[PDB]
Amino acid sequence: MDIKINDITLGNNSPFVLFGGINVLESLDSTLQTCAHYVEVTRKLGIPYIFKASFDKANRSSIHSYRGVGLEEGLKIFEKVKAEFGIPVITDVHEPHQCQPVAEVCDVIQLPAFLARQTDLVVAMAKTGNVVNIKKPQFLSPSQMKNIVEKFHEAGNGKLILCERGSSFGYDNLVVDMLGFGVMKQTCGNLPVIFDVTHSLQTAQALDLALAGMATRLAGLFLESHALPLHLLEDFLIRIKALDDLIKSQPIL
Amino acid sequence: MDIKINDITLGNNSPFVLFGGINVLESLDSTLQTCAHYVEVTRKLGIPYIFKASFDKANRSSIHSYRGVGLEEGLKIFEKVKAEFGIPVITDVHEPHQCQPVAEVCDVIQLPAFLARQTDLVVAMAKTGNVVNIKKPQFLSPSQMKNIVEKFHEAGNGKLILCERGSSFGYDNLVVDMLGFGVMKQTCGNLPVIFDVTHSLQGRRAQALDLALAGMATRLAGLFLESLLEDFLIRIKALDDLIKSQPILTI
Amino acid sequence: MDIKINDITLGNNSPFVLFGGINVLESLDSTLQTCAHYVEVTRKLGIPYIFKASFDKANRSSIHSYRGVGLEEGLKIFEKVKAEFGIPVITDVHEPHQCQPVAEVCDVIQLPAFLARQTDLVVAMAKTGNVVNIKKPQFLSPSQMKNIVEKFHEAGNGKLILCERGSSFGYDNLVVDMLGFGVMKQTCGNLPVIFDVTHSLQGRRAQALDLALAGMATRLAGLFLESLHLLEDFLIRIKALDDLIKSQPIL
Amino acid sequence: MDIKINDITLGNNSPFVLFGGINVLESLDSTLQTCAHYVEVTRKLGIPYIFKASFDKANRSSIHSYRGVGLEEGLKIFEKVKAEFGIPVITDVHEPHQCQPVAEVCDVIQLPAFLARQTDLVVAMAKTGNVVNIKKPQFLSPSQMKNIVEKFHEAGNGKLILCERGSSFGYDNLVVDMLGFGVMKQTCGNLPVIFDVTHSLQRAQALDLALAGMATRLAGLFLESHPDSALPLHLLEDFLIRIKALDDLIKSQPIL
Ligand SMILES: [Cl-]
Ligand SMILES: [Cl-]
Ligand SMILES: [Cl-]
Ligand SMILES: [Cl-]
Ligand SMILES: [Cl-]
Ligand code: NA
Repeated sequence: MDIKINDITLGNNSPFVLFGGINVLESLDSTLQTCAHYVEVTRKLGIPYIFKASFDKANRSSIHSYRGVGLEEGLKIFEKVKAEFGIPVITDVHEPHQCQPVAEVCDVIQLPAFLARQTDLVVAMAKTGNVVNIKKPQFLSPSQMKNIVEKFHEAGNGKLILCERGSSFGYDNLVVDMLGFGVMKQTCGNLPVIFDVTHSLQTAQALDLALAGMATRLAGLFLESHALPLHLLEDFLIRIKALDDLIKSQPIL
Repeated sequence: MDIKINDITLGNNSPFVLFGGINVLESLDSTLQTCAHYVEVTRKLGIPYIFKASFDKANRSSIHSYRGVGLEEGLKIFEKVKAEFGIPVITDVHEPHQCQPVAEVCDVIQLPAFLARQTDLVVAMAKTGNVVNIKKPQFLSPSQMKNIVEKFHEAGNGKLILCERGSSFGYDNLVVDMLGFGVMKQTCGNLPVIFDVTHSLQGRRAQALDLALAGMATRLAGLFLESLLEDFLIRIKALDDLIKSQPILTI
Repeated sequence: MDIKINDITLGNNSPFVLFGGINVLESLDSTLQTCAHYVEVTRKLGIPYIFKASFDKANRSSIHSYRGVGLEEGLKIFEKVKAEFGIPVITDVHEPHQCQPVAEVCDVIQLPAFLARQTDLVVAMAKTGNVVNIKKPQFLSPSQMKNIVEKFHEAGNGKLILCERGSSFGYDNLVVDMLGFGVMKQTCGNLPVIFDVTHSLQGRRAQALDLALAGMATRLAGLFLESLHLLEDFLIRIKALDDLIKSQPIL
Repeated sequence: MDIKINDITLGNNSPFVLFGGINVLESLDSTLQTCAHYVEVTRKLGIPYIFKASFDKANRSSIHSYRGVGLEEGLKIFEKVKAEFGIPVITDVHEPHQCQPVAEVCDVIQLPAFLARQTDLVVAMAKTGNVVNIKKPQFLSPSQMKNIVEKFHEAGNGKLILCERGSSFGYDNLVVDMLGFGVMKQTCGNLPVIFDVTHSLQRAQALDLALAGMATRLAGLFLESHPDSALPLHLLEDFLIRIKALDDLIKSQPIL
């Protein structure tokens, strides 16, 4: 199943879509600057692009840690990103009441991995009618992703993206099961599957891991820069596009 | 560090406390009925008991599974349980705004494992000043509990219980690391540690018994059941009495 | 099923047997010194005791590294231990050809965890007719122990002990699944199950104590270990817990 | 670091080498027919090819399932394969005494993963001076491979290949950590790294896993087929076409 996001066709047999951006919104000017680098690089490379950022870091290690600009500022910054660049955007939501107002602005709304079993958040997200990015919890097997998809379907929203971010591997370490992509395709109605390489690394390896995941034939790549050094983005993406073009050119089977 | 909960002393050197009850509150009649059975068994063996139920469960098996009776009626039911049986109670909260009114009634407030990192909820819970049960995520190592504890401390509350529920072991399976209890005690200032055996298992009674006995062998403040019962508790109490009556290793 | 080893009765509803000694045999006199200590401690505590040692270090730090006394002298040393102390002994074997000569001297022959699938070693060990300790591989599920037991049974030996030594938990780490003990009993015909706490352990004295206590809480035939008076402090506590558990009827 | 195996160059920057064959040597004529198919397909696609089989499978499903033709007959069969097709061969050894006779015939000798820390076998293998394929144990981290390599180096052999076969993931299951390839390259002096996809499993799965691995820039791919977890022999060509496509792309771009 493909999903149209404005003029972008997102699908597991379509050219890969870059979901790219930053950890958290910090100011308008820094956001616009970073986003302009992404747009410029992806435009020239011919890669469909969706800008990513959180408006709030809800689970930092200290109650005093900087959390980003917050929701009201955040949606103001997103509105300007959309106006200036004409691209879709994606952000995460942490509380049910945030969903509809966030969804008025942000094209794709994201269910954080920790909150996949917050059933009222699922319901509130589904009710917006927006495209949804479901972050696969590190504690959830690829065959059980269907359980989350089921909930969204029962709540009336079938515009769902499945986002790999690694699986718990002993303590304080993650492993990406390259077979999980295919399991998710087979068991969740071939919904778009994307790969968050950035959060998968938590514990030069970013390129190798990204290439490996995209070799399994995926709708998109999800990443953050500062995270990849921003100036390496073009060279990084040249590689990814080379591999994606090759895989997508091969008949399935 | 011990925590007084009404007449109960909760601590890793104290007789173990049983936490148990029902999944979600339906009605006063239904609640008092189940609570009465736990109360009768625990009173028969002299085991301290805290009744558990959810008034509004956000982590449900299905979208339309009953969440519980809700805040207003749920707290009335809890008030009744406390009055009738003279026991403390425990309930989970998932909304920051719910922490304060819940804390007027519920002796212990529980932080769901999936929300254990959610700063706004932690702060809202801390600010109640109530005893808090921190459920350890299956994806967090025991040495990361100190960070959650630290956030409660920042927000002004040190009346904290750490609750083991298992750790992710490949796909689907949970394993309980018996060494994790000690790691939590050493890094978190010997706070009360309790063992959620029921959720550690995601026949079944025989499994639960072995696992409960193994955990309680490590010297724990409590045992947590979302869950015959007399036979089980006799065995737990026997082991717990033996263990707690011996001094900790000499240094 | 119980196994008689001289006058020791080994089984899951009998008083636990200690399997203890040293990593690798180095010299007769240090061997006799160490064995003397275990014998003295276990005797005065009333615990049956089997002395353990390897005649060879199969995985060595360097290709030049020590290695141990080797089979020839190793068996000399075991002969003297048995003569001096009148106790049974246990050693591991790594090559099928070693099995019959080692079994002439050593009461229990041990299948190393990493060789548990070496079918020729399995067969060679079974052919000796000796008591066999099967070390559970750290990759193998407890239910799959029945496959190794089956091979020993087809090869004509049912005098088998199953030995827990932890399961792989991410990289460079082990966890002991306390539910595995019961699975092995249920699926392998209640053969004796013992717990290698030493190798399960990927301050640390209290870790080993907690872990041993948790395992022995599941009702086991024995404990396998290596070593101010820490052995007796440890064993006093293990014995007290084992005595309790073995006095309760099986549920 | 590259290794020359007859006229094949094996290395992490070279066109991938296929290490392909069967589980257990059972026979002469069937072995030759299977090998002939591997040869025909690999020659058609221009892919360097090394035939694989065990003559003595020590890890068996039952105590009396056939171990294989054994040392002397196995080596005779390998000699015939080499004579008939002009290709190198690879086999495994489980005992120090087997090392010399096997190394005299076989172009690569393989250290079984479960034996990879057995110092006596490591030394006996090293001292052959033969090219060695070291299977990474499923219970061993990628950063620990340098310790096996060190032991080979101490015994005088540096012609070493490191072979991924997955890591233990919960019970009775494996996952392939795609980051481990790079860890092994960086910590083990960029020795050739190869990927045993067959034993990493437990197929469209085989193809996905193989492509993911080869995307990380590897010296070779290790697999088994069945003449009628092993790939169907008649689908070999389609499979290798897809692998070759990705390998040729990756290898044609400079490392970033
Ligand atoms: Cl994110
Ligand atoms: Cl997660
Ligand atoms: Cl959890
Ligand atoms: Cl092989
Ligand atoms: Cl292995
Ligand atoms: Na050779």
